[PDB]
Amino acid sequence: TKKRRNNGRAKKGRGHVQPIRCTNCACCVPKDKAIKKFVIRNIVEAAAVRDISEVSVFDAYVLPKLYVKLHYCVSCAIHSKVVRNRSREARKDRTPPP
Amino acid sequence: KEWLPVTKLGRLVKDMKIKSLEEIYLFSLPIKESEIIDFCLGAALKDEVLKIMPVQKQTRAGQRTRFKAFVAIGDYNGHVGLGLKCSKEVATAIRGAIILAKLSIVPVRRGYWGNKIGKPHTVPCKVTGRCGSVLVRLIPAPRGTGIVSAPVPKKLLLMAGIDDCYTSARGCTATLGNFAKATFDAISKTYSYLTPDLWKETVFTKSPYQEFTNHLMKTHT
Amino acid sequence: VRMNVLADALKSINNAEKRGKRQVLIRPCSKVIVRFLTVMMKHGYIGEFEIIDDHRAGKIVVNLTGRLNKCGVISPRFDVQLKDLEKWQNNLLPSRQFGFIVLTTSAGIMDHEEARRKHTGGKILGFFF
Amino acid sequence: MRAKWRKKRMRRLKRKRRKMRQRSK
Amino acid sequence: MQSNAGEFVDLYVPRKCSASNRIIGAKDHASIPMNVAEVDKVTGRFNGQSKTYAICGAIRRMGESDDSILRLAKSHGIVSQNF
Amino acid sequence: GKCRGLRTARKLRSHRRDQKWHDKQYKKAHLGTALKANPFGGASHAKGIVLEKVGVEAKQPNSAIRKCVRV
Amino acid sequence: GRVRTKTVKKAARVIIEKYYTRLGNDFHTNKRVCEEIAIIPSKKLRNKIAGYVTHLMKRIQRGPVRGISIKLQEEERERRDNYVPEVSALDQEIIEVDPDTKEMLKLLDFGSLSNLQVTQPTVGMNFKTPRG
Amino acid sequence: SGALDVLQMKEEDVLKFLAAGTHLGGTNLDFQMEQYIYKRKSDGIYIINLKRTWEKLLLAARAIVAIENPADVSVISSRNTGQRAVLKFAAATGATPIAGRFTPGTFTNQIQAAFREPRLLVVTDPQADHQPLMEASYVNLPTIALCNTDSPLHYVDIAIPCNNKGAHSVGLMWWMLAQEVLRMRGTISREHPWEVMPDLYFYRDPEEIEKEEQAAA
RNA sequence: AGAUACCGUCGUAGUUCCGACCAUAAACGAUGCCGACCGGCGAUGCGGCGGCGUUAUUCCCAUGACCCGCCGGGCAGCUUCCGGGAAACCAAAGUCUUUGGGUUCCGGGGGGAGUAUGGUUGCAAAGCUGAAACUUAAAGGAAUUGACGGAAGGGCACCACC
Repeated sequence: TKKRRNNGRAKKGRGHVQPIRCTNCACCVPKDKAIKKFVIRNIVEAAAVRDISEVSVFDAYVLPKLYVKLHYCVSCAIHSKVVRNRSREARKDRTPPP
Repeated sequence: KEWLPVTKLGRLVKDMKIKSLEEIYLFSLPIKESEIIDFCLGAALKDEVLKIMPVQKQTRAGQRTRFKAFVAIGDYNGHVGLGLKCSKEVATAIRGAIILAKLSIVPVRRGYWGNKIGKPHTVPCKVTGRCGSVLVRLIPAPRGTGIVSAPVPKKLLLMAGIDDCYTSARGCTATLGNFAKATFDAISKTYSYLTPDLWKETVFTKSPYQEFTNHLMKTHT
Repeated sequence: VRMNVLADALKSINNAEKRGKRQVLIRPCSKVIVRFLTVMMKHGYIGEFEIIDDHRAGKIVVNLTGRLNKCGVISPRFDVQLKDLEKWQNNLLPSRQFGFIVLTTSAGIMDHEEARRKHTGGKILGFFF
Repeated sequence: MRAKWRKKRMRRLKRKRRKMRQRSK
Repeated sequence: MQSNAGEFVDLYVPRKCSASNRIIGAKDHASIPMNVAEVDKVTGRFNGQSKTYAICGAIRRMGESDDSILRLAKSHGIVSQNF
Repeated sequence: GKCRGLRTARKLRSHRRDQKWHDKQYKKAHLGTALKANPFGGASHAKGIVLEKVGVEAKQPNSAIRKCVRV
Repeated sequence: GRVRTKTVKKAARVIIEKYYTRLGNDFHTNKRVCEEIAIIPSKKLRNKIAGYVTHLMKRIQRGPVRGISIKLQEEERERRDNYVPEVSALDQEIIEVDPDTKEMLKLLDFGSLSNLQVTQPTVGMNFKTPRG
Repeated sequence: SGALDVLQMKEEDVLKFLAAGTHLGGTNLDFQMEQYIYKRKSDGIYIINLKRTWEKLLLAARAIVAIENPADVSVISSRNTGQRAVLKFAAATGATPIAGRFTPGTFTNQIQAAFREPRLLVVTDPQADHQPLMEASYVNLPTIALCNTDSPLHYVDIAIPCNNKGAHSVGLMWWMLAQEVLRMRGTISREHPWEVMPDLYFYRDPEEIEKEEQAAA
């Protein structure tokens, strides 16, 4: 039985896209197939920003950010709880969760 | 014993103010009282249990066996019904499928093969009906042909007051519910077929909800 | 490509009838399309149609009633003797009381009933009931 | 038995049959 | 629906949609015979005589039921030709 | 059919002829393999001489020993 | 876990709905009302019903409750719902009107009114929400 | 209704539509509602043609006055906006009001206590009141519906093109059609204006009820 | 336990380029191609057409960037009692017992078997073509209910924990 209409990927008029290597494993995943996050992240979380602000040389120093783009295989993504199994009606919602 | 009508239409039927269900079927009125058909065609209505079918749902502990009863009803002169009722015991299933059949009775238009003399004997045109995979085709036949058919639609067409008919089923007819429904869908579509007989532009007679709109206000709440 | 023009036209007015449209545009006008339609008109199945001359193959607008159950083509145009015409009206028409099988004879494009009168068989074009 | 490895075993078996039929030629 | 003698032989003559001219089955429960009240043209009051338009379920679920009644009332002199 | 041409009689016929060999009942009755292989040689009955009496085990669910004869 | 069951609430609603005027806010008086106007076989259930009755009576003092009806229904939804102002919000001196609403009034009989201020049109044709 | 001076659209009725804003339709458009629109504005709003609004109001009024029993014309609104207007329409016309929470199977299930069985539904919004429309499919019930440019005409059998969103425009359309059915019954004369005020039918914000209670003293 | 596995450190053929072979993939949209007809809506890509207004070349022209629509062709999307279908689902998988627009390939219960054998192509690996004897009452498709999970989430208990 055809589960997903798009087939779980995002090529409609190609027939081939290039494989990315999954960041967690090294699995080769079609680019369109891969579950992609763009993690902007402060180099220090919450406990260390308290300390840097006080031990900074500079005057109200804005801290730099660490811009990763994570590519996951479907198996890695579900195991690491990035994506998740949904009900057959709720599968069709392409809205990203708030 | 004494029937008490709850719907608007049932109240008219009981008081002898709509005097034949021909008048109900003219306005496509949903019959939901069982005793409307027991009132009009009451003596010419005969019941044959087509099949008792045990169905089961798998539960924590064993199966929950309920019984599906197909009842074909109809007077051997114009009307057929087909009622399907699933229940825990067999007597409740049969009785419920008799009621659902009565509610569901339709009039069959019946025409002529070639020569148009006497009373009508056959289906007026080739009419297919279906549900599931089962496609049933009913074909007009000459007088005295009988109902050339499988024993299930033969049993409904007898009940429809059709003397003569050629059939031609298709798909999994072994599943009786589909086959009985498909042949009932086929005779349903006789008064839903626009022949040249039915071209004379419609004269809209007054509804029974309009003809007796002043009576219904006082007769009940 | 477009090969049977009569086929395109008959299916077009069939799909328009099924929807419940009051008139339909059938894009290529032949002579055979007009004859078929006139035969359907004379038996009251369609209203007064009209052809639209652009200096090409014309278009026809047909005023549909709700009388036409189905309007079909038979492809290819099989060649029907008077003996065979009963076996075509047995397996291509619903009843023996109504419905017609239009066939091109040497006399002209006409229904099976006029073909029987004139004692002239011909090639089947299609049917309507 | 996976249908791919069935197809691999039938190839090896054929490849041994072509090896044993050749030795009479 | 005469026989050879002339006797009307079928047991009821079914209504037929005023929009599409397609007959309305005994169990087309989405049908609607709508009565439109008439007017004494000098007064603007209900006469007692009324125009009756039937519509089959098929057109009602098709969403064309209002435009059908609009044409039928305009084609009856109820709605202005201007509109 | 799929080719509804007025002059498609050899395409319609030769196609049926070719596809009729995928019918199992036809191929059996229209090759010489099923008949040359048949012990009776395409007869209703046949006489043979009993050489031993055999006890054949019933396939399973129902487990009895069916008294056949090797002929 | 002091949640009232359906037997308590149904009884307590019907007791208010039919005998509203006999009740009050005191528990102990309408305890004895519930004794008279109903045949309750338990003392505990009698108290439960009397208790929820009093709770619903305090709720009715605030405003109307979703699962009960009061005789007029109730001097606000009946009487005050017949509110009429001095002059209607429709009866406006200067009615602002779009140039294209002026056009469809011009293609009506009403091409010239006295009390219609035809406005300047909305420049910068930008009326949608951006995508994503 | 058409080509009659008696039932022609009057001058005061245009000012009641322009103040209410019944001409002022939604941003979006249904293909079934292109025939009840003059033109589109700059700043994506569709202008409803009030002449065609008026003809559909009369045709609806005809449909209601044709129903000889005034009781069995069931008048329905779910949204707060209509709940007052439809309840005052019952007072006037002698109709049956269902203001808020239309219980499914009130036309289809007999054994339900609120089993109504009308001859004609009147509906404030085909979208909000989708469940009455759908049960009108299962019992032969012609349906008048106050429709917007956005509204779908699924199972609505005569559409009155309006603003059915705004507080004033709804109550005014209910007032107009209540006054028209009582005119066409011959209850009220047409020369004089009507005693009942069009402002009566308007739903008010519960802010405005306590604002009037404050401004009454 | 074994671990000619999964894990790890190395690591030849290969992986890269040129010249010749090879001709197969879940080579998939598991959906042949051409043509007509049959709902709606918002997008988007390309080209053209029209239209208030912002903006750059400032010195305006006309071009770009936007905005608002129209048309055609394209990858798609959402919605719908068109209609179809065993159903999942499908604006095509519709216009089908009311069966015929044109045309090519191809299937005929499950195995045996893509096997044997002959032919043919290839350096080879292997490709294309391709049975039968025999064996068997099911194999299978879609969906439903349960049970189960080393899948996700929620709830409860001192016969759980803190």
